[PDB]
Amino acid sequence: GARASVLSGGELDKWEKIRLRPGGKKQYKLKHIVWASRELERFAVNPGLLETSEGCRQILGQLQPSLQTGSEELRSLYNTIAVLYCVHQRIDVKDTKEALDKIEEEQNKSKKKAQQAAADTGNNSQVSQNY
Repeated sequence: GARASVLSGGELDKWEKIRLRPGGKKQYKLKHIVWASRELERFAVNPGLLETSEGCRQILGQLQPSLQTGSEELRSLYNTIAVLYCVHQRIDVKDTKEALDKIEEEQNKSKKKAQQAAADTGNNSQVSQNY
């Protein structure tokens, strides 16, 4: 994967400063971005969007609701992209854990604007209990 860089000289240094795990000590590497960039192309999405914070925000917004039935490929993508998006918004995370949660807080304020469907719902969906 080498169609076009995604992170800048500055973001690159901050990208390698992001830990993959909460307790682990393994930082992030291009292998993680390059992989996603070559993945989006398979999801009918151009890798030229990852270069812009707006592109990611839009990509994640699609996988978010797909997390329910998203194969491993979807998981790795969301997690990875999540860490990248944070960088584009000049946000420094402690790990792939605090990064995923951080994106939930910044989006929470947005969901409040479109929380008309969540409430006053009238459609009993299938209920499960298998963890």
